[PDB]
Amino acid sequence: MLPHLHNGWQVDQAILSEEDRVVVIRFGHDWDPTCMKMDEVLYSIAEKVKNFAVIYLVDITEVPDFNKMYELYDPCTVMFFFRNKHIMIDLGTGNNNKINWAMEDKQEMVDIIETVYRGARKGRGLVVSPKDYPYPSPGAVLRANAEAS
Repeated sequence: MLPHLHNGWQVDQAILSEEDRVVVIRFGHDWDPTCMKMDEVLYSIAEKVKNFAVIYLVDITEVPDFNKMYELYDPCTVMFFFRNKHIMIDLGTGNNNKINWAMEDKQEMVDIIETVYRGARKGRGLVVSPKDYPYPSPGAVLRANAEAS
């Protein structure tokens, strides 16, 4: 049920074409153990958050274009975008550019996505969750990869 993006241009397309919702990207692999648990969460909340978030899965072997600049060295990575801008998060712990761990509670993810939506709609480049628990647009990364070669 969750859509997959099979090329770098599709990732950019997915991100460029949403004006009203957070784009949530899961960078990893369907067959990675951490991603299986994470995709379970994402899949089971996708309807709950349809009004303000859309969720895509990206295989970073099939689509490795962002591996370097988004530093996708973890097996499972979730990133948030809004109106073509990467959105940073302050959860209290962990990374600030991505969620690179398997996230147990379904409700936490829904809460984080809502936080991103709220904050990003107000023009904020970093949002801070009410609870305590570089990275340019995909277009720019694609461009930079052209220059290097």
